Amino acid sequence: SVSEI
Amino acid sequence: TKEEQIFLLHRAQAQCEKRLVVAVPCPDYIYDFNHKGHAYRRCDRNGSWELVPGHNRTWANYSECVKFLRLGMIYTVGYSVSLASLTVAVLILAYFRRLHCTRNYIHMHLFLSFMLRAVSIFVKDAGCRVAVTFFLYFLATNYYWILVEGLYLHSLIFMAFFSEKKYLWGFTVFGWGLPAVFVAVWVSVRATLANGNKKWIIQVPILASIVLNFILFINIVRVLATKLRETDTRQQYRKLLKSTLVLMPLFGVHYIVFMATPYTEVHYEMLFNSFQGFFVAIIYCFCNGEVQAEIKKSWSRW
Amino acid sequence: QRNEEKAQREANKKIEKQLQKDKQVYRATHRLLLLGADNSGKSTIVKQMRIGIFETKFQVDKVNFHMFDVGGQRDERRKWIQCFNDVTAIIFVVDSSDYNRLQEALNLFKSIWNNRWLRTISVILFLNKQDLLAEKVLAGKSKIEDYFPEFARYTTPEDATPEPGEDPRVTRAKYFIRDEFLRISTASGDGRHYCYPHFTCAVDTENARRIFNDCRDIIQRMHLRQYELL
Amino acid sequence: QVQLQESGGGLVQPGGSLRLSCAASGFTFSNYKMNWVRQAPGKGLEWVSDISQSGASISYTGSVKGRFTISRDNAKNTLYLQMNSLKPEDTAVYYCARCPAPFTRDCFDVTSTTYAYRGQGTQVTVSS
Amino acid sequence: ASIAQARKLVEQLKMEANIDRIKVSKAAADLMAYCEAHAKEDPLLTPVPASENPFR
Amino acid sequence: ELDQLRQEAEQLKNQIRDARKACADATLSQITNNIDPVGRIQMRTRRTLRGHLAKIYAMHWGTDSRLLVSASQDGKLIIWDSYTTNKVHAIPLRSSWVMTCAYAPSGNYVACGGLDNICSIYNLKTREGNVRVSRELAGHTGYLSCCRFLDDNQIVTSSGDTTCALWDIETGQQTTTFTGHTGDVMSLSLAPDTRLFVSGACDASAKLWDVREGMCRQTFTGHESDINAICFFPNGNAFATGSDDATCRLFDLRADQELMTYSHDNIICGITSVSFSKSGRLLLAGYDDFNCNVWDALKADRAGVLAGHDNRVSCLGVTDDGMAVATGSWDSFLKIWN
Repeated sequence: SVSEI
Repeated sequence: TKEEQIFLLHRAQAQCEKRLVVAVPCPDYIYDFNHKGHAYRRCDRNGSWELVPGHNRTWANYSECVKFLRLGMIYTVGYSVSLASLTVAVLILAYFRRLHCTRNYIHMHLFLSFMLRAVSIFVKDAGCRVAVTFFLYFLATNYYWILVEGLYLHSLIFMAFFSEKKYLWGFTVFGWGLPAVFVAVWVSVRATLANGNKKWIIQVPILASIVLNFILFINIVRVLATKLRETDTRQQYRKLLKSTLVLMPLFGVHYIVFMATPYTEVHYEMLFNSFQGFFVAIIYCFCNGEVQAEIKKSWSRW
Repeated sequence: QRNEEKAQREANKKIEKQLQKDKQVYRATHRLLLLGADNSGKSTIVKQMRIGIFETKFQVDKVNFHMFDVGGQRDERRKWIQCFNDVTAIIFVVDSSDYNRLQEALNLFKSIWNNRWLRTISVILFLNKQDLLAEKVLAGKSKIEDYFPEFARYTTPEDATPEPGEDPRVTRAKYFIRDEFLRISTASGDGRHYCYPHFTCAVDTENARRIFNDCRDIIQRMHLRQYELL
Repeated sequence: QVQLQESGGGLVQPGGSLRLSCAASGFTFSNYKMNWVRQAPGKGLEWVSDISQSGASISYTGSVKGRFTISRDNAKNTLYLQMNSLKPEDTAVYYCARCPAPFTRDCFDVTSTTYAYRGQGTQVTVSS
Repeated sequence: ASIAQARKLVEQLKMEANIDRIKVSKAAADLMAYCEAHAKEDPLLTPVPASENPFR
Repeated sequence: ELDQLRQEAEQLKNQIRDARKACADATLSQITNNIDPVGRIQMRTRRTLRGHLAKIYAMHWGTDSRLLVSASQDGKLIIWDSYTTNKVHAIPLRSSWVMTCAYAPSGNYVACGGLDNICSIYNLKTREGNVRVSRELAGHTGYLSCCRFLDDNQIVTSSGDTTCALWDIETGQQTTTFTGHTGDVMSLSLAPDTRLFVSGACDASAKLWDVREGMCRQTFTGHESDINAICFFPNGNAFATGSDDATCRLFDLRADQELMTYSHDNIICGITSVSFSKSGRLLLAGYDDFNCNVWDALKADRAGVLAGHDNRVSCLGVTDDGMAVATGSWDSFLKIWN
């Protein structure tokens, strides 16, 4: 997944 | 969540307030407790809970229940030097009428998207939902603005001649305005419907961006490889390495290797995103032949 | 009076809307300079695309071309050739058979490749009347060796695709004359413009698609070369 | 005023040699690339040989390579050519031609019918 | 065909060789005098104030 | 007989140079040493034009000094307004290729032509809506390089067949032909009185032609390479000439000699256009090194530079009243300077 989410 | 755990203890407290060697099973409502264990108290012969010698404390043994019981600075320094580069790059591009082609127009939107997402994360780093559901929009938008910018260089190759200026409005709405189709749907669900499909509504549309752009990256490098072969073969095979490597920052190809890593609360995710920005400004608008040319003449003219 | 300066300002709005209409049609059309000689069969190719200047428009896949022949004007072409520097592609046609005048065609090609104003324009070479070249080689009395002694020690290139039932002697000749043109192109052209050599004959039901594929590559390469990809 | 004054040429035995000299005037000789063009009886013009600005990049029509040797003297502002083995086919008038531009790699229409910066030419003949 | 054009080429250069040439001193002194007499009203030699300049 | 005539030509050609050497008692290098230089010229773009699709090739001012014509190699001839930066007309030509355009002193007609070999004349004040081709002047064997109005009806033309021609537009045939040049003719320069004109071709020589009688009164040589442009000195009795040799030469009609040469060691690129100011002190020479250098016509010094264009400066006009200067370039952008 995306690092931020 | 902490919020859920507090709620479960509060429910147990309200139950106790209604009700109001002793072994009690370690309570189920405490998620982190060992639930095959017991907590222990001592009851007096006098019918009072046994105290701690020389204290008002009640003696209890919860040892069985408790059986189971840098990074921030790297992303900020990185995104901020990225911020620095992209801001100078966008401004120099702007005050130059000679390079205002539709080619360089998309890069101006790409540059603006990098810092504006970086700033949205950097600002983050109801009142706090402006840094919860606003950055999520500005993350998805940058990830779509990578797709659209890659889709632009696939429009000029797979669609033969193509008419770049005949279809330029549609790219802006497909990028800036498209994440509104699912961010606004998600935020409606999370603000009205429920104040695991928790993060799947936003992520899956972002996952569609990177996988499509990665497919699209193969179709550009493949075309560039075949074209360079039908022009020295050995020397042009070295040119493939340089031409493909210089395209890697543009397409965000590094984002595909961690596409199906599920986690919460743990990387090169930080070490690469730190520079995706820095890189796309030092390659496309700083080391570019035309840009270096334009500043040189502009320096000498005045 | 101030009224007139709105009337002319309003006149510009109708002017400017018509310019914008002309802008689309200008970019849609591809300009082509057709060069060669009287004996090169420049006009013979033009007859196939039925779809002192001679323009030929032919529509291929809803892409209009403008092939400009320049026949009427004098042989002195150092000053009027400058006008064809916006053109996408120079169609350079040559007489394959005539060994005497091939070397003159090499100079004319070399005169274009190295020109300041024509350095950006890619040259689609058409080796015309290839069938006539093959028939004269089999006679054996007309030898390329007389005009180019370098021909003696030239073998066929490995990247050759001859048609079935062709004599190997003709391909050595056929691929030498191409290679002779490409020797100039490669020695003096680096990213800015590329030669596209082609075999063609009178019986060909072609040269409308083959031109379209070569012009496609010229426009594609223009994009790629913008962001330092070649 | 630009003139190109030719020298040499005439009758010579077949297989012999002849030193042509182009006396150039009315321009900076060192600045222009020169060329040789011959005209056969009842035929078109054809290119013979070229020279660079410095006088390094030499080329020939290929039919006469080995048999001809081209040179320039920038110091005395004069151009040379020298034959080795003259053929009966080599009978033609040799014109000493200049190039239009002063810093180019391509000379354009040196072999034109009515070119302006070309010599009157010397008739070379081979006979016994 | 060089015979016919030879006479006309010689004739034209003959008549132009009989022109009434003047001193290059006088030829250069007259143009300089004219160039400076009408220089005072030329707004390229002398920059023009924005008031009367119509290309503000 | 041919050899004898060549010997007579050599005897007369050197005699012509011998007459000039007797006349040449000094050079203009040390005659104009005493005069103070103008110094720098602060020349800046005022009213940059924009609207041509492809490269412009020629432009011309009117007598009013307001309307300018422009040709571009797309098939458009827009008549602009310098004062208001606006398009009065936009004329779609039959042939895309157009190498020339001229505004009539009366302003009634505008002429243009190119590779079609036709100086197609267009009437601006037609009672109908759109403009139409007034008359097709076909006849030349070669491309028309310049055509300029003598008067409302008389038109002088240059061509790539080494021939100038004056036409009569009413009947539609050329009245007088001008033969003499060996190479293709590039430019024309009419006198203030329109009684005489000079004409340069690709032979490194200039010839002044008589409009009425139709014979070369005088010839000029001095250039190393093919001529590119010519314009008369405001006097009418001299003119400068740009050529591919990267030098301009001022030629006196009376003295019959190259008076002085415009040479800088740094400049290596060819000259495309030349023009004088109203005074004639500032020789505006447009180079293909993407800028145009303001030469001191008296002192042979670079007075100023106009670096405005990303591509070759094609054409260069000065207004007749001499308020402003125009440059055209291969970027399709007319810059006006003051």
